[PDB]
Amino acid sequence: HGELQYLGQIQHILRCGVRKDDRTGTGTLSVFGMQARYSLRDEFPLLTTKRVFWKGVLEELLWFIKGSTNAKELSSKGVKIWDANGSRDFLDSLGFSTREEGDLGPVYGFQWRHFGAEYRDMESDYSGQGVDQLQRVIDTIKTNPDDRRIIMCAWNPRDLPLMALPPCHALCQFYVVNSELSCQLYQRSGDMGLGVPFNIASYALLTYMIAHITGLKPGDFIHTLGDAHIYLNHIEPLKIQLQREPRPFPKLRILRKVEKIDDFKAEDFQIEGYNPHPT
Amino acid sequence: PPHGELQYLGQIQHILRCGVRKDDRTGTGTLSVFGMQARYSLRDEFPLLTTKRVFWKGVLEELLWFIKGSTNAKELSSKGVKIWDANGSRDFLDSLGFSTREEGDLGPVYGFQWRHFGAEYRDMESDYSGQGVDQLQRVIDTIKTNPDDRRIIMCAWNPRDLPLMALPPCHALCQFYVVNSELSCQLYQRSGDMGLGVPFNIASYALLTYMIAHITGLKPGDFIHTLGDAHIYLNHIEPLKIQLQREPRPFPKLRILRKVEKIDDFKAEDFQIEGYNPHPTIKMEMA
Repeated sequence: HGELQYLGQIQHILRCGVRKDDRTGTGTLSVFGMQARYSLRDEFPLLTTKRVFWKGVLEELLWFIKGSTNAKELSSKGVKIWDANGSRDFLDSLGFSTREEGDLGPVYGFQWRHFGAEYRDMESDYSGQGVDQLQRVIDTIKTNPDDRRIIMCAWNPRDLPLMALPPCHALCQFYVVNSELSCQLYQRSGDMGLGVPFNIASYALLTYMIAHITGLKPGDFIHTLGDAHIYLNHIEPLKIQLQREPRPFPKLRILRKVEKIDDFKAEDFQIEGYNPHPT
Repeated sequence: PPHGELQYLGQIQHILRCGVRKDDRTGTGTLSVFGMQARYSLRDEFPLLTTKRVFWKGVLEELLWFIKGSTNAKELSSKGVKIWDANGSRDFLDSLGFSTREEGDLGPVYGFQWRHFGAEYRDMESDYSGQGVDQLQRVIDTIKTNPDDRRIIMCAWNPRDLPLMALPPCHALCQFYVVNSELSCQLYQRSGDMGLGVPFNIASYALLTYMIAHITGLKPGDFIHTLGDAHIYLNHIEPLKIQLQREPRPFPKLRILRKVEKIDDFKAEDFQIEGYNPHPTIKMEMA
């Protein structure tokens, strides 16, 4: 049962993780290198032992797909998760005094749609500039499913100093066999308590989107971590969470036939039979 | 405490039982699993595989070649290591539409990406001094000044440069990690030839980790090997069946023979493999 991998990873960090401080100095238990496999066949891995912010997951992903790098554009949809990184104060602390509030720099949206183009600001038109990794991935899946190079890469060493934050999700790779689309994520840093459930849901959702566009069935999502960590103030709550028995995973329904990845709207998606334990 | 090499052998076993038929660019066909991970300890042992002799000289010369930033197959060939030659030949370069390119010029491959990520590639002989991001040195620097950092990444995967490369890199990126004065490394390898590539691949990044650990005054920790498309070629099944029958010998040690200050200063003679006891080399073909 898929959720047990996530719970197993939490268990492994609690027993075997080492004390390690972070950028803030708040401190973590930490393991380097982990891998879980979540099936996507007739099930969607939205974690049940604690409710995941589904709306956040879906809006953030649509925001990525539009190529936006404007925190305000996601904030308008009710999803505040990138606001603090776009605030006047946070931007100033990075030496970006000339930058408009909300401008996160060349993050996910830009990298996925315009890798290697020259970043100016969040409002600039980038049409036909840089590599549209998202579409090349869709195209390669359609014309040459056997290809071992189906990669979308958010890690851009040249652009790192211009970003409000360097991406947690360095890259993902897709794979096709037996009409099934699988995806593997390389996530360099994982907050196991707060980030990871949301992170698992994002890339599972991305895979469902691309599978729908390409006429394939969802296969596996493979979650690979670098620095897998639990914050010390999360140990006691997570101990409570480990006690709960997972309910069956919900399903994800895609409510109409959609032709291009850019056409997906939030209302196209329905989470069915989601039954989480209280927060 | 079981032998590290058993993971590699376990992965081969898993692909044989559970892998699915999947064709490649050549159409030769593979058994294939997507997503695997092994952990090889580097503490007083070096994971040079014993059930089949690994081309150690190749491993070491290739890595020094990367570190110099070279993208010239001829420069590695001169060291007795032919592994990149076919990808640099007039014929192979022409088949990719690179008719104007000098023989040996592999495009913006590992060396260029590690030392000059994001610079404009011209040719293999061009001077790239102070152009692009020197990922290799930034990694060394970050390890020294801020070991807790979760962004110690060296990335070879450059979407803008892909169409200019003779081959897109198998090793998309690696990440480093420090705790308790131990340096660990994880490799994201998008495609793995389990029979011919993987043992060599494991040895490269283990060696890289030993190099950086030496430069930074740290001890080797773990090497974490993550695979995308992990595959065995069909003409390798029978030879690998022979290999699975062998019992691993203890892993050799790697000695670094003098104190070395900067990663560029390493020479081949600085390195000694001690107590390596491989079984006789097995016969396999190629793509």
